[PDB]
Amino acid sequence: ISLERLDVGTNLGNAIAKLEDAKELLESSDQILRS
Amino acid sequence: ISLERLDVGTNLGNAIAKLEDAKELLESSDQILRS
Amino acid sequence: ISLERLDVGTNLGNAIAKLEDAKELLESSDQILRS
Amino acid sequence: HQSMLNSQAIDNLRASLETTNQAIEAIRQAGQEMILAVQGVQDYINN
Amino acid sequence: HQSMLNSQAIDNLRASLETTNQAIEAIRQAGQEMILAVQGVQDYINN
Amino acid sequence: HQSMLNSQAIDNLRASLETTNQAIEAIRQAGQEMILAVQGVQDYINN
Ligand SMILES: [Ca+2]
Ligand SMILES: [Ca+2]
Ligand SMILES: [Ca+2]
Repeated sequence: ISLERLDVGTNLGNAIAKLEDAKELLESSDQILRS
Repeated sequence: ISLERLDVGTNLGNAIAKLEDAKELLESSDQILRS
Repeated sequence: ISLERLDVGTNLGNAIAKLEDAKELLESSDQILRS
Repeated sequence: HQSMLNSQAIDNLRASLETTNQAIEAIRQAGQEMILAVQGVQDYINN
Repeated sequence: HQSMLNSQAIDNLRASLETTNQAIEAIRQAGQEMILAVQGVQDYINN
Repeated sequence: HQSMLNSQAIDNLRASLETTNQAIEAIRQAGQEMILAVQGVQDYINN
């Protein structure tokens, strides 16, 4: 029997992905600045 | 009778408003960049 | 006897410190822009 | 000519960056409000 | 010469700032998702 | 003259943008810490 569980893992996982997308874009910006 | 309820809607609503303010400022920055 | 307590104060305190670090860096950027 | 165009383009970038910095500040303040909401959830649970 | 180098450097800054603005937008969207997660914790507690 | 002033102003913008990018990174890391706090609230509730 499945018990009721709190799972906000979808929204937290979407936040984690967006913060990784931001990291890659910041690295690209900083690449451009150094050059 | 009012029952005790968790309500962090004030702080969450303030965060939602600030993220909308940020969106409008980013749109203004991107307007300026395109021009 | 210590009772079990929710304490996410470490992560929240780390977030608070990082948002203060961001404020100081934004102030430095805005200093540079005004000059 | 090119130095005038470049001055104008520098003014453009400066205006954009000033605006970008205000956007960042708004997100920073949103973050402070999210920290307060999570603190409020913790306090409700410990009570 | 210096006006050409300055044009090139302006192009560099513009590309960087455009990229920076996309990074900011990603963080802004992460913030919206964090607000939804905290709303989900509140709803689970009130049920 | 104007090309020298424009070089100087470009240096100014570059320094500001580099600084702005560090501010953004700090907010991005604050966001990672907020995600960990919300995960900690969820784990406490599921236990
Ligand atoms: Ca990705
Ligand atoms: Ca508004
Ligand atoms: Ca510090």
